[PDB]
This record gives sequence, C-alpha cells and structure tokens, in this order.
Amino acid sequence: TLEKFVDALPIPDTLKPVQQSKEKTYYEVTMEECTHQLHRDLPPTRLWGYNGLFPGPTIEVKRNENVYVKWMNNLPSTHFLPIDHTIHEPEVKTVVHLHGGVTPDDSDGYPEAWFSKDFEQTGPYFKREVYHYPNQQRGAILWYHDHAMALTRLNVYAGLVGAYIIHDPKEKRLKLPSDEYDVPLLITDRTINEDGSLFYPSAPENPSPSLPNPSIVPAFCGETILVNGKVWPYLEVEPRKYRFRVINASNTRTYNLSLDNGGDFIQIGSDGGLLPRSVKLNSFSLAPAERYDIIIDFTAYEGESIILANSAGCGGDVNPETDANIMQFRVTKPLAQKDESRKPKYLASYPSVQHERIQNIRTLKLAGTQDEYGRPVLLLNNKRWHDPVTETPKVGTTEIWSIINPTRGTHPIHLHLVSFRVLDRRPFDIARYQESGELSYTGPAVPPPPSEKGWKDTIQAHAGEVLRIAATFGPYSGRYVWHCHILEHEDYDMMRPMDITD
Ligand SMILES: [Cu+2]
Ligand SMILES: [Cu+2]
Ligand SMILES: [Cu+2]
Ligand SMILES: [Cu+2]
Repeated sequence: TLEKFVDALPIPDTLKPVQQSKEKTYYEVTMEECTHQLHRDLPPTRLWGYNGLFPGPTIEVKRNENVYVKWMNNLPSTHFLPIDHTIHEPEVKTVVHLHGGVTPDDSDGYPEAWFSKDFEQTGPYFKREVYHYPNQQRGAILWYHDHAMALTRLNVYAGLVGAYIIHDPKEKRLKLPSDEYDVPLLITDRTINEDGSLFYPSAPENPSPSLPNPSIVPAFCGETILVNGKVWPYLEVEPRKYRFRVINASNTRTYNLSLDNGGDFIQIGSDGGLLPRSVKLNSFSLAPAERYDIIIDFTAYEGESIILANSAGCGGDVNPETDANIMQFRVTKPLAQKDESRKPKYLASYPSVQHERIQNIRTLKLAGTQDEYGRPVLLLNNKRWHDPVTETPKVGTTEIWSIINPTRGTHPIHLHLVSFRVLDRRPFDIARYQESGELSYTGPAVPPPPSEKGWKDTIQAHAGEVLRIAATFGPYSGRYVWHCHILEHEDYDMMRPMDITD
C-alpha cells in the first residue's frame, strides 16, 4: 500500500469573487477535467474538479451576504467512470447542490435541474444558470457537490466536492480559533490503480450473469483515505488551539474518529451550526455528509506526531495499515503569535428555546425491493423517485418525522432546505414489523447525545430503530428533495421529492 504521512495536507484556496459590492457577490466556478497527484508515489490522477481543483475552492461568505454563483459544466462529453443505464439525453449531466444551504428551490440543485456542457441541454426542472444563495441562516460548515439524477455517486467520486463556510459576525466575540488556525478537513475514500487512475467498480463481486455491465453496486468502500485531496497526509500545526471543519465527503463510508495520543476533540458545531454548549469527546461517528465543527488543542503536545485514527469498518473490519488511518498532525510549527483564541463552553441558544406546534407527524420507512436482475433497489416508503410526491409539508409549519429502519445498516438521512432537531431513537422488533407492519418497541426512547442537541441536516438512522426529528419547513416554499446520503443508495433509488407548499 501507499506510504502514509508523506504529503503535506493541502489547504484549498479561498475563492475570490469575479465581482463584489456591498449589495452583491458574484462567483464563477467551472467544472473541468484536470490531473492532480494524490500521493508522492503516484502518477497524476485524472479527476473532475470545480475550477479544475480537487477539492474545489473553499467559498467563504457572511451571514446574509447576497451571493451568486454561476456553476458551469466544461467537462468532456463522455464520463470516465462506469455508467449503468439500467437504473434510470447527454451522457454527462451536472448540477451543483449547496448542502445545508437555505436556498430558493431553483438554486438548490434539484437532481432534474441538470445541465450538460455550456448548458446546451438542460433537465426539465432547470430554471437558471446563476445560482442565488442569500445565506439567511446560522453560521455553519456547508459543502457543495454534484447532485445530477442517477449520476451523483459518480460525479462526486470523480472529484466534484468543495467546502462553503458561512461566518456570522455575531460569533466573532467567542474568539474561536480563526483564519490560519481554522482549517477544513474534507475526507474522501478512494481506490486508486497502479497507474494513478481512479477505480470505481463496474460491478459487484462475483456478478450473477443476469447482471448488466456495468452494474451499480449498493456500497462503495475505498482502499485509501484522502483528506483535502491527498492520500494519508500530515499537517504541521503550532502548539495551540485549532478549529477544524470536518466534512465527510465520501460516497458510503462512515468514519469513527479518534486521536492516537488519547487527546480530546472539543465539538463546538454540528451540520446546522454552533451547538448550544461545547462538548468534550474522545471519539465521534461521521457518516456521509455530516459535519463536525471541532477544536483540537495541541498546546500540551509540542513535538508530537498524532494520528487521526478511524475505528469504523466499511465492508469489513478496519485495516490498521490503511483505513484505520486518516491523517497525521505534527506539532512542530513555531508559534506565529500568542494563542489568543478561546474554547468557550457557552456557544449559542438551545434549539429548544424556540417553541413550535406540531402540525403533522409523518412515518417514513426505509425499505426496498428487487429488480429483474436480482439487485436490491432501496426505496423510501416503497416509493420510486418518479412516483407522485407524498412528502408535502406546509411552509412555516413544524413536523415530526419518524423514520423506521428495519434494514441491516445505518442510513444517513438528509432533508434539503431545513435543519432539524433530533428528538430520540427507539429500538423495535424488526421481524414483527416485517411480518405484520406492526411497530412494537423493545425498549424506551433514548434522547440524543449532546452532539445532537443542536441543529442537524444529515442524521444517522440505525438498524432496528425509529428515529424522530422535528423540522420547521421554511422559510421558502417550492420543490426540494429528501434522501439517503449514501450515494450508491441515493441513485437507486432512495431519494424522493419534497414539496413545501404555500
Ligand atoms: Cu449533500
Ligand atoms: Cu442537501
Ligand atoms: Cu441508505
Ligand atoms: Cu441532496
């Protein structure tokens, strides 16, 4: 395998606006095929990148900043990863979704709002070339990536991901580590061929001869871990507090992160922004699309090399020599200035402070069937993507969604537009539910841990539990989506439209 901790962690440059005034900020980002070296010992890898970069440039905005991004497809007319046409026009379709964005529906990146190179062809829900992000939302770690119908797992794996940070000036007084000491960590697993080329499976292991070729697979587990586009990198840090914006940008893989010197993380934020109170953690789980906003305090570890370690398997136990490792910190950089940053306990209002009447309670079930080829097709509430819309909350109202998971695994459930509160999780009798559809609980409800007492938008629903969340649908109305954020599930076919009605 590739030798760990030999390349420095790249820090994506912050995107500069094409125009900027007090009233408006305007950016242009072009998707390009490009080559980048992912490890000291590899030939350059052919990739798809926003502005030809992997990851894409980091975009930083202020709360309420009036932002426009023209996202353009200048990709080749053919893909380089294996497309399975049996699961679902130009071959190469793209659309950018700002995940976590409180975004008008026609700038949200609907899967059928795709566009081919230079907008020559566009999907039936396409309305505009230049996306509008008003950013009228809490400070938080967002991220952007491709969301094209039936191609999301491939377009994202190709390299189309980047970070987007909203800064709320009202949080400045907290004096959290900032600027040079505030660093995104975009984690993506990949499998890389000897010649440096990306590998993505064209079929499951030992494909029945029934199977089409290529065939979609139900899960992707990469052999190698990359952070900010480099395989198992090191980062030289100063002996002081750092803030890290940790984003799982992987297709399937869930991570369970720790520090190998037994140091703590201080979680200050979740998907939807600052937690009410900081939380000291020795480890945390991070499923696809989740974000953790954390402080690591290197003050007491000068000289040390500390591995950000992973204990979660993907298709099997972790390998100590490979996917057990994420990156390495080296506490050897001289202090540029006194550490004047803080790690405050009191961060933000509780989500509970705000009282809301429950307009509706939906029960949703994670299910599926099997296709003519024998493959599993994963479905939300046994509906196809193309079935008439059933999730139709009213704008301005709050709902509890009760998500029933009788499957064998966790699924990270994501709703666009909104962030939400986690109410509780409760175990149930799976066999009974499958035979009769009757829900019998085998234990009391478990309220969220402190890490999930703030605002979330992507949430782990574990096997044999009912998960309840509370969301206020707004402030915009229109057509959005909800889906599993395991991309191999999302594309076949674990995604549904969501109408927020006025
Ligand atoms: Cu997403
Ligand atoms: Cu999203
Ligand atoms: Cu799933
Ligand atoms: Cu989505």
